[PDB]
Amino acid sequence: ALRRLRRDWALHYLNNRFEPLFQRFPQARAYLEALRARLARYAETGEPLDPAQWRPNLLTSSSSGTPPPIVYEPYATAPRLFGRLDYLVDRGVWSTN
Amino acid sequence: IHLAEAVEGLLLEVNRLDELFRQGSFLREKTQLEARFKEAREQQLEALR
Amino acid sequence: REAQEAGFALSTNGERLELTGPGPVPAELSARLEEVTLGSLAASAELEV
Repeated sequence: ALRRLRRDWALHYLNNRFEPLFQRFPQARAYLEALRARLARYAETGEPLDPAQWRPNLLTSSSSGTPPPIVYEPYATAPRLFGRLDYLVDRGVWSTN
Repeated sequence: IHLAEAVEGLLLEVNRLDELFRQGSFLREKTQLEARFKEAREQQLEALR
Repeated sequence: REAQEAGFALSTNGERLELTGPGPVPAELSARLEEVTLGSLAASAELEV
């Protein structure tokens, strides 16, 4: 019950924090809510929130369309074309974010 | 980029949450909670006694 | 002081604190107790930082 109390208090607090963001980034509603659901969860379960599984991956900088994004890959390998999903080894165990 | 910085603020909000859980109002609510629970346990124990 | 107005002495065991007096402590004064102990923990951490 106290975990429920922490959770709903955190939710009441984070609602006023996320409403301006729901207005500002309406497309990110699915993401932000998810992020909120992870914050409130951290409030109750106390699981430390890793700021690398929840930081949006801005793949490439915004372009103005003038000039348009002109990408010449003289050396076209599947990683260099579609990007590669890097990994980390924790005690030799493969994991990524 | 604005979404990235907003998410940075949100990730910092964990400390705001923690400080909220140190606040007077939330702690009063929590103590009222476990106080109700403790007095209920005392009621049961005293009926048994 | 706010404990002694309620007829309680603030006993220290460490950074954790208890209250001395008759019967169970009021909910608000216990709330202030956990408040100051959590605030002392947080203040030590932010002293370090």
